[PDB]
Amino acid sequence: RVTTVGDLAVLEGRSVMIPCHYGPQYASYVKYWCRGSVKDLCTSLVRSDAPRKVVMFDDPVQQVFTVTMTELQKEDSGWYWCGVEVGGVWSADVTASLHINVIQGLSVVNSMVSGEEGTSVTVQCLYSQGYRQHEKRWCRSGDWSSCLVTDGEGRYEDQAVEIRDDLTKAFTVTLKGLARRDTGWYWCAAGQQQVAVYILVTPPSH
Repeated sequence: RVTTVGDLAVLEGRSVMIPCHYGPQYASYVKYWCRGSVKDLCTSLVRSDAPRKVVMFDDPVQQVFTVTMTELQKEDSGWYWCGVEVGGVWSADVTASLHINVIQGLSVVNSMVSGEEGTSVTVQCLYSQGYRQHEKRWCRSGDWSSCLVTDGEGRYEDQAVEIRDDLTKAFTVTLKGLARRDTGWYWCAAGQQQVAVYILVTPPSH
């Protein structure tokens, strides 16, 4: 038995850390990480016996080997396999697949953010590598003229809203003091890509 996580979606430029868990029989065998939709036609990318891009760490005591793939590119999308190198065992017992979809655009940590009127909330907008140099914007849905846009230093600030772009992976939008009219749909956006975020402002408490 070899098992791993379910299919993944990751923004271009980010890394993944994949556990390949295996049964206690397989502690002593070489572990490998394979790419291809068809196990019998796959290409080995890294092995646990390599002499001393992708990193492998087999931990027999925890009965898992961990595969790290860094700086993923869109062309890295596809099927991958955890494998144990052992002869004379059913291939299904010593391999496990998963699909990695490397995406270009934006995503959001939490697409529903709520807070009491008069308090502050933060939205964390994530973006893939191709948007590092784009101005970032926060817009109210339905209102083109409402966008608040970062400057050349990745910054926007007025009385109500601050945007801080870390210039590599994410920009945060801080709504500094919610009013109940702020409830509704918004966009994190860069270039022609966007991700929807809902803000729910709840009543002030006694």
